[PDB]
Amino acid sequence: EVQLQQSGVELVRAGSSVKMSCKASGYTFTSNGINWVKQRPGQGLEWIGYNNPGNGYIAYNEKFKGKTTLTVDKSSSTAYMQLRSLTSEDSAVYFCARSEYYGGSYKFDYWGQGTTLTVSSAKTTPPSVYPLAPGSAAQTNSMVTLGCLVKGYFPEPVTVTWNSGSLSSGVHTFPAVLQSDLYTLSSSVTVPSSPRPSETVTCNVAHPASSTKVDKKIVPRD
Amino acid sequence: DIQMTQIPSSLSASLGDRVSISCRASQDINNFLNWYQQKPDGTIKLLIYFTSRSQSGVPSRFSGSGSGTDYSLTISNLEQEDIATYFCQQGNALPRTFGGGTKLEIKRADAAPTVSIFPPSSEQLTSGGASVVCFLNNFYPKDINVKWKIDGSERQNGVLNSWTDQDSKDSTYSMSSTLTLTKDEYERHNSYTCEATHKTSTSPIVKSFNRNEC
Repeated sequence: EVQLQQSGVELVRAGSSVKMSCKASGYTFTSNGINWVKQRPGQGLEWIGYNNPGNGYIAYNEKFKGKTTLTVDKSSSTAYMQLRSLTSEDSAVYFCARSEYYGGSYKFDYWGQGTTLTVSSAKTTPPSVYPLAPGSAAQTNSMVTLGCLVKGYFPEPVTVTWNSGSLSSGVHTFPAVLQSDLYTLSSSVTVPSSPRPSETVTCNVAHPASSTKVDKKIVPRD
Repeated sequence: DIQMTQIPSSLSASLGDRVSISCRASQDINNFLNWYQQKPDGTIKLLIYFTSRSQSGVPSRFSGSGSGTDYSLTISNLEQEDIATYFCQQGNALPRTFGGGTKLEIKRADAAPTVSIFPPSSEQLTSGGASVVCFLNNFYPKDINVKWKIDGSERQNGVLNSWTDQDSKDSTYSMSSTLTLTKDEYERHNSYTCEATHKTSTSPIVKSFNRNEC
């Protein structure tokens, strides 16, 4: 099964350089060219270059030429891309994909998982977790909706669970959004009115990068 | 470069439907056109190569055709595992260029959000912040408009909106909107209102709390 394993440096500061790697396996490395593609989160796909490890060598998209250096190491069977002087426009997901000839042109037939490049100013910060209990005029009358707000963390991801995972129906966890260079997300669980506050409901959030674990029980009032 | 245009950029279809995605190039591409599928959470796969017509080993419901500048991908009976973003790529000249993408979603009966608003938790207020949160849950279509009103006026500053992906079970979306203010500003006002405008009601759906009926 041919396979292409990526990772390079993912969190960097403006002015930095990163060298990413794409390790191929499952086929003779020398026999196929490697291509690198950028996906800037607002979806489109952009071609950066091609590197043939066997048959001589290299092309760059005019745009990426100079900011990018593509090398290979034929003996570890790895392709690399180097980005110099990284700005905000360089934050994206970078994929490497293999070319295969089929009568006339090339198909990019296997692709790596991609490595996210986050150019940032922010440091590892643990989230603040605040329980969100229904307010004032009694609210959510049939089912009750409760939430959890996970406020200033860096980097992604955080994992949010409700009752250590026992409560997994009714839950909505919203994609995090970057506020001033830190992430904020939320999760809601809708429960029967007979469940709370008679039974305990707790949101459990884990932030693997700061080794933080927080348990916040949702209780009446504010 | 050769500019590649996919129409449409979004397509809603019912499960079981025959879907067609089109891709046009700025000059004749000589049939060197490849199509790719990007699943939710980003993996990408080759589906079809050389001018649509050749299948890589994807389901047989994927096929493609075309000549010159205009190519098509068609899925003959839509499955749930097919909602994805699809990309055409021309392989006739350097730079290899890609189409802008077509995203698929499952068309459903309209639903209408269940809205809730949450006052700042006391814990946040001890740190001098006050975020007010509004969950808008399980609605279809995805288009919704949210405005915040404080004692009768502005929405605008400090609001962060986040949307979920379409739910694989039922086929809805959900959204949270969060207004952040400082505790000081929070205590100079009385009502906070989350107002949603969805094409499912002519009257906004409103949720509010007044600060000291708490």
